[PDB]
Amino acid sequence: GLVPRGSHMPPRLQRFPATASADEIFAAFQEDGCVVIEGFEQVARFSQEVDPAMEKIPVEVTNNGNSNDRTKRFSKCVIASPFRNEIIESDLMHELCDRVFSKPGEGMGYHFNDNMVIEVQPAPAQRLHRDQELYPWWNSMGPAGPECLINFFCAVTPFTEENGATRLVPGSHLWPEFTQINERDCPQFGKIETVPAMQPGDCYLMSGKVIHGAGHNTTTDRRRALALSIIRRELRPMQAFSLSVPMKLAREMSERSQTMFGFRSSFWGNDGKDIAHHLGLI
Amino acid sequence: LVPGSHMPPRLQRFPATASADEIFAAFQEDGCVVIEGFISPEQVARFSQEVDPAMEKIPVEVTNNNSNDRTKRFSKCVIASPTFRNEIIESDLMHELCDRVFSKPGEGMGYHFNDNMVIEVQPGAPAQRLHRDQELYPWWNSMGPAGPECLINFFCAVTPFTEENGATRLVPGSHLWPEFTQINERDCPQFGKIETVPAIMQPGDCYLMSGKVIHGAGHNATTTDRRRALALSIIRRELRPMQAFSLSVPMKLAREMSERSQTMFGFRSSVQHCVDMVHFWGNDGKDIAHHLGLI
Ligand SMILES: C=C1[C@@]2(C)C[C@H]3[C@]4(C)CCC(=O)OC(C)(C)[C@H]4CC[C@]3(C)[C@]1(C(=O)OC)C(=O)[C@@](C)(O)C2=O
Ligand SMILES: O=C(O)CCC(=O)C(=O)O
Ligand SMILES: O=C(O)CCC(=O)C(=O)O
Ligand SMILES: [Fe+3]
Ligand SMILES: [Fe+3]
Repeated sequence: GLVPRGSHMPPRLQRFPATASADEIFAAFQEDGCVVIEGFEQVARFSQEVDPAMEKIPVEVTNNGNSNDRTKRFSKCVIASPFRNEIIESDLMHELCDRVFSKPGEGMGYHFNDNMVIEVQPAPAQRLHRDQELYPWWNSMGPAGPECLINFFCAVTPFTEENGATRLVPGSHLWPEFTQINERDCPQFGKIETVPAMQPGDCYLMSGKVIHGAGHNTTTDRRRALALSIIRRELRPMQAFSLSVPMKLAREMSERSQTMFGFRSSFWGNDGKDIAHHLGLI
Repeated sequence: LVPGSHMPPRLQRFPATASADEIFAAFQEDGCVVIEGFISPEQVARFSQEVDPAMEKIPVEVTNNNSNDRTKRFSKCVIASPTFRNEIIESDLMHELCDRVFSKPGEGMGYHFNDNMVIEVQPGAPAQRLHRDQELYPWWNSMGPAGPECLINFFCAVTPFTEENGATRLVPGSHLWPEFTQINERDCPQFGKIETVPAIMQPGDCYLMSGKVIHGAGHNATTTDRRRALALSIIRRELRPMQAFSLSVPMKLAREMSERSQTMFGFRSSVQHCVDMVHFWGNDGKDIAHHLGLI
């Protein structure tokens, strides 16, 4: 008795506590392409730390169909928030990444693509898209292809259906053909059943194959999010973290986090040697 | 020609003064093309000389094995060779050809360096296993010949490439087979039945090869011939390089690069359009070359 008996049931979107087993969350990730992780205070210290840089972002009102139309985005999160000390060291984050990406005896098969705070000003709904469209050939491999990208999308201010929270399409990672989602390329355009995604500090772990998009935003609510995009070791990051994150901060990171930001190798080597030698990190 | 004698596969040859369009058409037909005089004889000789000290401090590895040993590999070419960083990577024919492969309309350079590797095959080095270079990106074969290009290689003769000294063995038109598998006994049904052809080249000649082309370094059946090559490996802007050039190449040398050379090594971003635009390998909305100081 989850929907009134006889009702059409909407797409399934499982929810796990931040204390749940990694293999339990992972089976739900494979089943639907996305899961919620409730509980993934630290969220408050972070928002306050990033709030000044947020305030120095002017808003554009363009009615252009762009993703910048009344949506604020900021990436220098390691520079701006002592995040770089607590948030990225989730032993469950790595627990999941290592199940999605790593192979036995290659160590870490993953690293960071971006660390982005997204704040939808009260803004047209984002176009529906797969994240893996960032690597434009991936869709051509269809649902049999390997994962390139997963996203720990974390709520900062709460996610109402009013402030424009992300609308996810669970199960779109198993559709036979992966297309652009528009009226010309997507036969299912307009019949696509979305499910809106949430309280601060909770994260939904989404595959790069799942259709989704930010909805329309209210009068007062700036709905703020924090995206942890993590990609295959073989793919290139959107952010050049090891060129803009200062060496002072890289020295305080763990071996595994230096790898996530490319201050360390596992690809991205230095003539047969780990790049961390030449940088002075033993 | 040969005498009813079987005729081995055709590897096309062009001079470096041929138009990029004629070379590219042959590249598309066959997946590989020789560009003669890709580098001048005087440039190759100066490059060979400028890296030779580094090439002499590299110990030859000999092992008890089928593991691509007795092959020196050196990648600090920008640091060690002014002829390389000031002249070789500024080949316009190289960039002309890279655009025809990689660059989408209105998104700038679609490509950057994966590696710059001197490969010196020692006397007696065993032959390499037949392989496609895009096996580096393990999912790529699964898109088969319809797939987009992962990488191309400008593989230049620094010293002569002969059949005896281990010039690369190529399989022209293997970029067009219907199934791309690893080349082993379990997965490849033509295993042991694959016809190769060597890349016979003088110094400064190069071949240009798709990642979809099966190939392998031959066996060096000489006693005194160290067969040297310079591999300029070039990948799509969305793929990760094997060398972290922006972290080991010094900024002194970065400031003396053209903007397109800076982009090749990750000292500068390229802008991909998806509705939306995004500087790839950027800095929170801006080109990374601002924070690095390159303007
Ligand atoms: C330009 C855009 C790209 C190409 C990349 C994308 C991306 C890195 C990719 C999806 C992912 O996995 O991670 C996150 C959530 C961090 C996003 C963050 C936002 C941007 C930078 C982007 C944008 O801001 O447009 C001006 C978009 O909104 C979007 C979805 O259209 C894109 O595909
Ligand atoms: O802003 C959101 O809620 C979704 C983020 C997203 O999908 C993107 O920008 O890529
Ligand atoms: O050295 C050669 O001729 C071939 C080298 C090669 O193909 C490789 O190392 O990938
Ligand atoms: Fe998205
Ligand atoms: Fe090769």
